[PDB]
Formats: sequence, C-alpha cells, structure tokens
Amino acid sequence: AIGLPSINISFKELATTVKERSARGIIAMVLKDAKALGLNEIHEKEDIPV
Amino acid sequence: VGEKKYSVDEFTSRVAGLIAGTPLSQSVTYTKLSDVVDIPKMTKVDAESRVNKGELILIKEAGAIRIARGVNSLTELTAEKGEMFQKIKIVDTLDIIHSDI
Amino acid sequence: QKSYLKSKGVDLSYMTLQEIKEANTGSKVFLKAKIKVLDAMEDIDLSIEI
Amino acid sequence: AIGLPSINISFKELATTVKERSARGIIAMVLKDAKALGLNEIHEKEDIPVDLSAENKEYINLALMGNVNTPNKLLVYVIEGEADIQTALDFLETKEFNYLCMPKAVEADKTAIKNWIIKLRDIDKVKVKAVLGKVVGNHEGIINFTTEDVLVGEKKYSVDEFTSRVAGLIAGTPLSQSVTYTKLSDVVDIPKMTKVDAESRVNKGELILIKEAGAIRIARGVNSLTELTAEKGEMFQKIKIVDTLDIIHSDIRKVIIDDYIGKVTNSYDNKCLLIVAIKSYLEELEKSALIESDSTVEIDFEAQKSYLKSKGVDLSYMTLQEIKEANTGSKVFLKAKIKVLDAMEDIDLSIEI
Amino acid sequence: RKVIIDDYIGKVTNSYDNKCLLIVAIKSYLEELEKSALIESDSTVEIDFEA
Repeated sequence: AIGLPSINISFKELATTVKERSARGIIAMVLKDAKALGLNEIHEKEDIPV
Repeated sequence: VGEKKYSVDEFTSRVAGLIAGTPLSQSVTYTKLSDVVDIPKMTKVDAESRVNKGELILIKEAGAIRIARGVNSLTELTAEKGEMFQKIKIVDTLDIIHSDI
Repeated sequence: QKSYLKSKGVDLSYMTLQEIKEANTGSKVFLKAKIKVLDAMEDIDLSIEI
Repeated sequence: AIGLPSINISFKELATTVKERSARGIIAMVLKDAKALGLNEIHEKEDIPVDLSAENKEYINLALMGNVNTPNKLLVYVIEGEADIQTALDFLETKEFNYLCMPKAVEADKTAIKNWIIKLRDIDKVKVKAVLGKVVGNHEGIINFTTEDVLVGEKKYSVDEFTSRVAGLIAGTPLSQSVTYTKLSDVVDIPKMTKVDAESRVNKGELILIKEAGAIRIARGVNSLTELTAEKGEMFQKIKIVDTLDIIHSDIRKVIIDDYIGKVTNSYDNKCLLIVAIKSYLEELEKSALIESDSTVEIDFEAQKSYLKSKGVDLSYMTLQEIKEANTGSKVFLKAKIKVLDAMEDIDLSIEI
Repeated sequence: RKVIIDDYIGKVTNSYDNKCLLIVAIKSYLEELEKSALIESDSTVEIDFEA
C-alpha cells in the first residue's frame, strides 16, 4: 500500500544498560502488634509509624 | 483558479501540462501550484485512502498547495508487473527508453 | 536460443555453451539485459540520539 | 509460418520468488449466534461485525491478542443455536485450518469434536488440532487445558471459556519458540494449588496454569496423550514436535500431489530425482533451526523386497544392488530418518568451589 | 537463576550453538563478578561430559 510521503523526526536518549541483579542488603522483620497490622514498608530510616 | 470554478475534467488540462513541463530527472511529487488558492477541506486519513486506491488527488500541507506522490492508476499488482511499475517517473523513463531503442 | 534451436529439432546435446551461442539461429535474434531505475527521494528517516 | 518483421521490448521486474507451502498460524473459530450467520472471515483484528454479541465479541478479543505475534489469519464461524455441530464440521472439512476452540459447548459437543478429529486425522490424512475445555482423550491432536476460576478483567471466567485465549496464545507463537513459561499479564488471580498435586495433574496429560516467580506462566504445554505405545514416541506428547511434524507432512503432501503424481514415469532415475527433491526440502527446513541437517532419504529396501515376493518372482539370481533398481510398478517406497529439535526446558548446573 | 528463567527458557532451541551462547553468557556474568573482586580471577565453565 502506497502512503503519502512524509518526514519523521525521532528523539531518543541513549541509556547506559546494566543488567539488574537480585537486590541484596534488604531486611524483613516480623513482629506481633495490635496496630498497623500487616507490612509497614519502612523503606526510609526516618519515617516510622506512630 | 483565478476567481473561477473548474471541474476535474477542465483542470486535467492544467494537470497534464504540469506533468509534461517537468523534466525526467525530478519527480512531480511535492510540487507547489501558486495558481490555486483553495480546495475543499478533507482529512488526511481520507487522502491516504484515496492514494491507496490509486487515485491522484490534490492535498494541502506546509505553506503551499502541492501534489502528493503522483502514482499510476493501476491498483492490482500481478506477478510480472512489479511495484516499481506503479511510479510515473519509472514508467515514463521506461517508455522513452523503449521508443529510442 | 536453446528453445528455438530445439524447436527445429537440432541435436544440441553435445555442443558447448559457446558453441550453442555461436550457432546459426536464422532471422530471429534473442537478447537479454538488466538495468536499475533510480527514483527521486520520497520518504526520509532521521533518528537523533541525545 | 511467415510473419512481418516484428521487434518487441519486454519490461519485466524481478520479484522475490519463494515457493509458498501450507500457511501456519491460522485459527478456525466456531461459535453460535443468531446474528451474522455463516463464516465471518475476520482477516484483521480491528474490524469486527457489530451485530455480534458483546460476550462473544469479548471472546474474539481474547482470541485476537497474541503472546508473541498477532495470529496471521482468523476465521470466525456463526451457527444457529440448533444443530450446532453438523455444518461446523462440514465447513471444517471444507477448508484447512490449524487450531480451534468452542467457547460455548455441551459435553456431547466436546465428545463429537474429539471423535471427529480422531476420525479425520487418520481417514482424511489431514493434520488439525483443537483446544477443548475438558476432555480425557489420548490423541496428539487434542489439547486438554483445565484451570478453574480464571479471573481476567475483573470477570469470572470458567474453564471452558478461557480456552479461546489459550488457543490464540498457542497459535500466535512461532514454531521455533515454545509455550512453556509464557507470562500472561491479563491473568491476575488463580485458585491456590499445591505444587505436588499440580505436578501430578501435569503428569495426567493435563495442561494447567500455574504461578511461580513474578508472573503467571504456562507449565509445559503438552498434548492429551497419556499412554505411550511402542510405535509412537515419548516426544509425541510434546506440542512443538507435533506442530512441526504436521507442517512437514502437509508441505510434502502438497508438493508431491502438485508435481510428482501422474506426470512422470516410475523408474530408478525418477526415484532418485524425487529423493533429491525431498532432501532439498529438508535442507530448506533446516535453516529455520527446526530440525538437523543430518537427515537422509533413501529407498526402503525391505518394502521393495516385500513387493517383489508378493509378485512371486525369484530374486535369488539378481544381485542385491540390482533388487533396488528392479521395477516396482505403480508403487514407490521411500525411507527417511530425521531428528526434531526442541527448546531448552531443563538445565542442570554444577560448580566446584 | 533469575537470568536463566528470564532469558533462555522456552525461547531458544536446544542445540550446540545455543549451548555455546549460554556458556558465553554465564562466563560474562562470572567475569563481571570477578571485576567486583569477590571471587578468583580465573574461572572455567564448560559442558559436562559425564552427565
């Protein structure tokens, strides 16, 4: 199928590629409490549930 | 053209004169006509449809009104008839080669 | 040329390719050629990388 | 005779010429509705007849999307609610296809489809396959997929309905790749099932959907074959092997019928030429990495000896080489050996500290 | 395990060339770990003949 001629301009950014490995250095802690049941997702040291 | 309405048949004379005017080196694709000032408005997808039909139509793009990718009228492609036969420039140069030889 | 010679029933089995080419063919003349037709630029693709 | 002196110039453009064999990836979809009766010949995914039911349109949408590529061709048939099985089978016999499914089927419908497939693949020598919601067949051409309470698009999908998407996914993938561990982003929930009993289910010849690692992935797409006879192979109950064998069968049958039947005499030289052509086709198939190039084709000496002894002539005087060159009448006998490749599925790695 | 399950499962045919490519990939990963200086420099990975 013949299409009407056109000009196309593509903008792309070259990205350095490092294959992603299994994350190491993570900690999972389990505790029993009556508040905020389930996971708390404390990614940052500063933020703590009250 | 010139504060006047023209049918397609009447303007085919101007189209043929334009086609014959151009040299063999350059193609009629994307050539502007300063004489025409207005054409009924029509969407681009419809123009793609008509071009797919083999129909040669006048399109509006950029600053000036121009013909878009003049193609031969045939739409059915056989095994012997290649894709390149569908272009006006190719068939024209083949015809002149045939005549000269 | 081979087809035309065969159509007249000649025995071309033992003649060389060059011999077949040099063989007499009567009034008929057969030729072959190949050429490529150029075309004006229609579609342009340009990709720039940041 | 004589003509006027005539000179002509021929304008010809060379085109890429590749002999076109049986088309793969086609899906024959059959369903029942009161609107748009007959085949719907949906060549393109986007365009769908509007009068079709929304539910059946949604099932068509599942069929349309593919795991690797969109299926090359789709053929959707609509039949009246009564006598759902007769003319569907008639049209299937009429026109070639690869895969099939029944979103709405009764148990008798499933049994009829299975029996018809078993009859056809042997009597008609036509290789077809289909996907059914719940079967216990032992044939290679029948696929038993069974996963309960499939939840896709916040909708409760029964085991029989999702088989349309299963068939579309199977047909979408190319021959070289396999369906094992293929992730379906659309599927979001599956009833929990223990690993050992799911493995037992897979051992039953049954195809099930299982979850592991980050996504939901198919577990070793295999046929419904359960009992292994001496003649048939353990590798038969794999899908990819059956698919490539069917492709080879169809291509060779088409080539033979179109070219070598009734057009040339039966002699030793013609047999050699036919062997060379078959070997060339196998070499062509080799470059697609489907099979190995070590395959050889040769005259089956045992069959020729059986034919001659059936005739009753005494072959003691003739030399062993002469027997192969002996006249065989209308019959032609050939023998070949090949090896079918597969995708890597089991890997064992040991490291020494 | 993650690399193998993501890349080379059910997508590439079992053949000697594919096995060589897999060996190359594993050796490249081991070289990367060598750059991290966790393991020794010289490592050899090859197809097992006994099994």
